[PDB]
Amino acid sequence: KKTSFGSLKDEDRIFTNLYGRHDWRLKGAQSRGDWYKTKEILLKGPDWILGEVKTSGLRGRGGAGFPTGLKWSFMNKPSDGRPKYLVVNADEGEPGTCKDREIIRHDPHKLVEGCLVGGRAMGARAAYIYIRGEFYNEASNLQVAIREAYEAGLIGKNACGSGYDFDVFVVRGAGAYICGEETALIESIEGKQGKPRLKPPFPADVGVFGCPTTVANVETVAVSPTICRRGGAWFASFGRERNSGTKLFNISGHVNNPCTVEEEMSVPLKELIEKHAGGVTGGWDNLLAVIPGGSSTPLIPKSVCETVLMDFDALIQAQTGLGTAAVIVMDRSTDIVKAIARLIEFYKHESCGQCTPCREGVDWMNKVMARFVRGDARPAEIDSLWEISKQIEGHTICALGDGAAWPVQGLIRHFRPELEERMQQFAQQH
Amino acid sequence: SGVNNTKKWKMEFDTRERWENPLMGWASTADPLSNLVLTFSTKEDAVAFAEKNGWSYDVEERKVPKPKSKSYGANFSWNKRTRVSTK
Amino acid sequence: ALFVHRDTPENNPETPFDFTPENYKRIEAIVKNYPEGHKAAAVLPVLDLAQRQNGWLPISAMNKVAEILQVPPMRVYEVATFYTMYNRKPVGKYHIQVCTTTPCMLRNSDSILEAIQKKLGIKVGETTPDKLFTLIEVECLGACVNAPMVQINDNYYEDLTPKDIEEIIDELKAGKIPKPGPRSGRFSCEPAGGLTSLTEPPKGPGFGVQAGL
Ligand SMILES: Cc1cc2nc3c(=O)[nH]c(=O)nc-3n(C[C@H](O)[C@H](O)[C@H](O)COP(=O)(O)O)c2cc1C
Ligand code: SF4
Ligand code: FES
Repeated sequence: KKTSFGSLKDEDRIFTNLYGRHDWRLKGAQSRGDWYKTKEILLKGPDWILGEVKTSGLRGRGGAGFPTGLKWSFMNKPSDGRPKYLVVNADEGEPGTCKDREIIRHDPHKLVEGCLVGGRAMGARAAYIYIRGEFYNEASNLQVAIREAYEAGLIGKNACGSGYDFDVFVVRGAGAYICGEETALIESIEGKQGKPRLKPPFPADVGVFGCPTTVANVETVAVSPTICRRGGAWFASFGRERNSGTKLFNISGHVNNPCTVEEEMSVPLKELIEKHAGGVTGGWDNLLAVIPGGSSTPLIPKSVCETVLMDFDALIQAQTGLGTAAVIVMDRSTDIVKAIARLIEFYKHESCGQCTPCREGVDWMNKVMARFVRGDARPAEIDSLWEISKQIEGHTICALGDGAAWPVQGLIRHFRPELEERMQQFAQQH
Repeated sequence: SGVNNTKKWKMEFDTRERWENPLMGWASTADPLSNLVLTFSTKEDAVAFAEKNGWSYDVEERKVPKPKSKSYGANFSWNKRTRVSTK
Repeated sequence: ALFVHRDTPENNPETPFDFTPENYKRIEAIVKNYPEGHKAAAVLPVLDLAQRQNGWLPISAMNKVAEILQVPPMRVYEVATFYTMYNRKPVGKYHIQVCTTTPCMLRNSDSILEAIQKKLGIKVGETTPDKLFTLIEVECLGACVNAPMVQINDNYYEDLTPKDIEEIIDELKAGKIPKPGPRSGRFSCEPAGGLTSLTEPPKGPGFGVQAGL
């Protein structure tokens, strides 16, 4: 098999206009292989399409990483009289993550074709693309592409000549990171506060407008056309088993050249930072910690970053997660407690307030963390903060509560000496 | 919402006059049974106790909450009125 | 940032507001995006349209959206106060929004914040006396690899330095529209100093297509 991963070639990259160096409109997209034999794919049938996705090993790129083929097949059932919808999650809210922005504004026609191919697999009549309101220019690029597809017969009535009717609607958010959560996104489309729903029912049974729905990430949907064209087996030839394919990575923070890049799954974290981002500022030995998969994932110290691979299973073993694969790098000049405290301040501002452990708990954690930044606390409070975070985790309606507990747990797990040392400094001034 | 004070049967007596004490305004009574409350496991036990003591009594059937059909998913109905407008 | 309303001469149910005839056509197209019987789905985009026409949301505007969509006014109020992009107080003609979340914090977004305050003579959360600029801090704007960045109205200005933002403000004071995007060497999210990928010509249609179509 393949024992080492990385060094992906440009022939096997999916998002070939990641940097907008080529034309993003239909003329460019068609020249790059989009919208090619889309009729053939549609007439092959939903079950064949779901087979290519199941075999590809594709997992959700939104942050939870559920196997996409299995998830999308929940809609593969007879209609009971309700319409069926595909919702594309373009809310891109997780701090550090900006991968979905590049697909929307530079490769919009892969998204539009992904909606059709993915929508057909589920038997949906339309796709709603929820894009955060701040991406005003990107959403306007996406509407231009949709108009081109409508005018070329690629979507709408009898899309691509397949005899299948499909509409692509774009709906903008109004400022809320919580509206990226799948059920909070659905409540937002329906015109309510972006407050998540409890489960059951699951969206595949009762979703947007009370109808069967599948919420899929922009990247998950956008790669689906190519997986069908080139085959699921070709996609599964990348990355470790159960960690298949090509992933978009955002390297930001204390790196020489922060950038977005497409690289093979299971690539070593060290290789990804040095090969593409130009290394850690001040050299690798200046590394202090990395948040691998966006602010919701716990940080890992330099010792773990030395050998860790970038996939779902590798990072779970390192007591974290792949998340959105947004790598925030912190060199030894960083005030680590402050950096994580600013992340809890973010979740405090983004909690919807619906359910008690997050409404009260996250705000509680923010107040404690602010005091930890100054050391104005006692060492006994570190274990209190750990216990408090454990009361939020797994007791909330949605995973935002979990995503606020994890960064706190990661800091306490790997940087407890820093916390206690700071407290000693504060006390000796007082 | 707690229901733990609805488990047992009770026997109480008719309420009689209370009046204001002229000195202090306190509530005076001449009814020796004004505070007497008895607890019973079942209606039959309470009725047997009343009969042997010679009291005329009124029995009232236990009122049990009706079983309800609760469905969280009804809050988001496609075409029914149970769709909620807020959470 | 009070989440209660108190009637005021410039913001009370009688404050004049109404959509233009042109915006009623846009509103009609918005409403047709959603199934019949679910017009309430249009609340967020119709509310945002009222802010684009008016610049902010007086309570009269919220009451107008509720009336058009046959939605209880409280349900519009809930949306107007839940989402942060709605302005329930008038803002400056240029609403500067500086991202200060950690990835932008790590790239010195505080120096950007300091520079704007010194050039405009305001603190965060204030409006200049000429009502041209309103300055606030915001959470991640989804441009992290391009930090530090700001958003002014509908545009992202990225890879900023204290000099760069002071220029953009000077351009906006004179009335010119400054081009959005990185102010450093690069154009978007490419690695600075040279592409480390996608240097080959893109493949053409039908490349690597599995047999059987
Ligand atoms: C607070 C919160 C924010 C989220 N934001 C996003 C997001 O911006 N984009 C996204 O695709 N998924 C986001 N998710 C995950 C979604 O709930 C859901 O798992 C995802 O859209 C499913 O798509 P996938 O199968 O492609 O991963 C978020 C989850 C939570 C709890
Ligand atoms: S965990 Fe937080 S964001 Fe999620 S439903 Fe509860 S209060 Fe809302
Ligand atoms: S942290 Fe500022 S754009 Fe993401």
